[PDB]
Parts: sequence; C-alpha cells; structure tokens
Amino acid sequence: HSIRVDGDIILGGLFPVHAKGERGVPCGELKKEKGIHRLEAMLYAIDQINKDPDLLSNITLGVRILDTCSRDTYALEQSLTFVQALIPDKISGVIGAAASSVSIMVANILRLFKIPQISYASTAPELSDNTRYDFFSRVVPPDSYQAQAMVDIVTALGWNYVSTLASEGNYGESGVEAFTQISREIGGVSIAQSQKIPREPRPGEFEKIIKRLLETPNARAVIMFANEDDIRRILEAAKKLNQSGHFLWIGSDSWGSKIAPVYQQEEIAEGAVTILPKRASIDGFDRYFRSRTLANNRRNVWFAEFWEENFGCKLCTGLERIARDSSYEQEGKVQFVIDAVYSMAYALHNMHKDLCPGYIGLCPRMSTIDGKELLGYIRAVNFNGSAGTPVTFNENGDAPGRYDIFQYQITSTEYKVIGHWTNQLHLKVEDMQWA
Ligand SMILES: N[C@H](C(=O)O)c1ccc(C(=O)O)c(C(=O)O)c1
Ligand SMILES: [Cl-]
Repeated sequence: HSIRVDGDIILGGLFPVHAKGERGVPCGELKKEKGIHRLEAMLYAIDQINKDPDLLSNITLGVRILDTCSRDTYALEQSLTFVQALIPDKISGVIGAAASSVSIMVANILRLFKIPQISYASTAPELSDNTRYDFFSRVVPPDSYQAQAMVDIVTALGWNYVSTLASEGNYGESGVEAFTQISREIGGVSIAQSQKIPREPRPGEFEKIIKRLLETPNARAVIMFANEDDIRRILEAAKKLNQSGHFLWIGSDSWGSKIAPVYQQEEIAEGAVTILPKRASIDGFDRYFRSRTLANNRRNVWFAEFWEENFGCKLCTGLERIARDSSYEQEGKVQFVIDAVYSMAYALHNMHKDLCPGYIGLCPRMSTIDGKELLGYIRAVNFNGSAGTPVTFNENGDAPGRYDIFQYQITSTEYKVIGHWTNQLHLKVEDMQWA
C-alpha cells in the first residue's frame, strides 16, 4: 500500500501524506501541500537524475516512499520496511521526514542498521548531536541558528524582557530551549515566562494562555515555536480578550509566511516578525506537477485520493487541470526535497568514482553499499541545486543558517522582507511598521 519504483540503488522516502487521526484512528485527512507536493518532488527529482546522463551514468535510482501519518509511532512501524532485507528491497538512504519528533524516532532505528537519513524540514537542535543520531543529516538549518537569529532580532530592537510560547513535542520545546540557552548564557535577555500548549488542547486552554501571559504585562514580545493550528488559536484568543496592539509576536519557520493563522485576524497579527529558511520556487517542478493526470501518474497510489480532495471531486469528470480549476501554490519545503535527493545522488556518484573507477554501471565492489562510508560522502558533498544556491553540510550534518526575516504589515496585507540572517544579522529596521 505504497509507492514502488524498481532500480539499481533504491532510495527510501518519508512524507506526511495524511495528518494524524482523531483520538483512536492512526491516519486522518490528506495533507495536499505538506504530503503530495513534497512526495511528488522526490519523484520529480529521481526522474531528473535518470534523465541526466552525467549524474549516475547508466545507473537508475529506485523509489520506496512511505506515509508517516504525521506521527512518530506509525513512521517507526513503516521504517522497518527498509530493514526487512536482513533476515526483498535493499535501501541505501532514506529521505525524510517532515516533523522533528517523527524524524527523531526514525533516526534512532536507522542509525542501528547504518542507514543515512536526510531531512527536508526537521529543524530540532537535538538532531545535530552525533552521539544520539549519528546517521542523521539535513538540508535545512538547525534551530540553534534560528534561535540565535531570534536573539539577534530581539537585541537589535532593544527588547531585554521577553516571554516564550511552545507547542508540545520536540520542535516546540527544544526550539524555545535553544532560545533560552542563548539568552541565559550569552548577553542580557531575560525570560519572563515559558508557557506550553498541550498536543490535544482543551477548548478553554488558549484563553488561559493569554491570561497567564498578561500576568507579566511589560513582557510584550512573544517568541513562539507553535504549529499552524496553534498560532491560529492563540491569535483568536488574543483578539477575544481585546488585546489588539499589546503583544509583539515573533514566529519561527512553522509560522513563516503562512496566510492560514492570520486570515480574518489581520488586526491582531499586525507587525509580527517571522523567520524562515532561504528558499525559492522551482518552475521545473511546477511544469511537472501541472501536467499530472490520473492516466500518467498511476505510480502515485495517493494521487487518486488527491484528485478528490483538490477539486471537490468524487469517484465529477476526471479530466481537470491543476492551476486552472483549483488554486495552486508550490509548497515551501519543495526546494529542500529536491536538494535532499540530489545530495544523496551526488554522494553515490562520488562513491562510484572512488570504488568503481573507469566503470559504467554498478561494479561488484558496490554490490552492498556501506552506510557508514556513504554518510561521510553526503557531508562532503558541495553543489548548486534547484534555486542555484549551494548545498553543503558540516561535521554534525547541518545546513548553514541562511534565513529570511518577514514582518506582517497592513497597507493590502503582505509578509514584507525586512531582513535576512546569514551567520550575522542584516536587518532593515527602517522598513518596519506597527499598530
Ligand atoms: N521545523 C518543524 C519541525 O522540526 O518539525 C516543522 C517540520 C515540518 C513542518 C511541515 O510539515 O510543514 C513544519 C511546518 O508546519 O512549517 C515545521
Ligand atoms: Cl512527518
């Protein structure tokens, strides 16, 4: 009940195609953008490597994409499919997953069987530790650099007294913890209160959060690592308690430039500073995804379920066009998905150069690929990918801290590029606006 493509070297995939089900059920509603767009971006990238004669000459890359269902427990059970070769598909490297807690549980099982793992979205500072998850790499920067950026933004505005808000899980708690560590040890940034939002919150919890935050009234700036559904509800609760203009929101990559938490809540979201990793839209994937029909894209097992959710269809004509019959935007992490697959491909190409010299196709010396060796190749990889931007890794397996800084402004509503963070803060304070 998943995507299989035969090939010489088979690469594993982990994507949240469905959201986590309510109470009992494992899998719920289909994630159209966070699931299908990223899944199809891996299939686009793999097809491009097979098309390219220079990268892996007469060597084809295989696909084994599995659904994580937004939860770590389901992804762990799916992860065992990669290791079922040892008492049949042999998996060299796994691309995924999205969520940090999901990627942590996968990293713990893949390290023992010596399988390298490259993520496209997981940003938790815990994953950069080479003791706990030594086979983990990522094409997205760790939250150590985002928390440093947040400290830099706060200090540049003269905001010595702040409060923090976290969502339950690894991404929310450790992201705030990374901010706390930079604040406590270095400089003079004081934390008033660190409030936590539960995973399954009660109907009256978000109103209690605002009331608790108001107990330290001078702490106006709120640094937050909350999910899309959480931010929506905090700002909804803040608007209800007549707290317009009081709170100065600071959001992470989970907030980014999403219109979802700010919609019909434009007044309360005014002047909110957000940080997001440096990113561009790919027209190549856009041309690929728009030309996807139910006839040609039969290899995607979830594409039939996608067609119903996208147009309001029910299996309806079954001859619709994307970006013509329904509103279409390319997902953010798509650049990082393509750059993750190419990072794996370039490392395999570099391993082929060393182990099979003057050879076309796989040599008998590469019949069983060593994961401990291949991991070192991934870290050493340096190339221009997708956007034309360089893709690189350090010793710990992290991408460099390259960020965009946005502010939500009313003039017309937009996320205006007020600055950027690349090792050091470059922030244009002149372009900022408040209520
Ligand atoms: N950086 C966190 C993390 O570490 O999980 C993260 C991961 C994945 C997603 C996503 O699936 O889109 C988001 C998000 O909602 O922006 C945030
Ligand atoms: Cl995930």
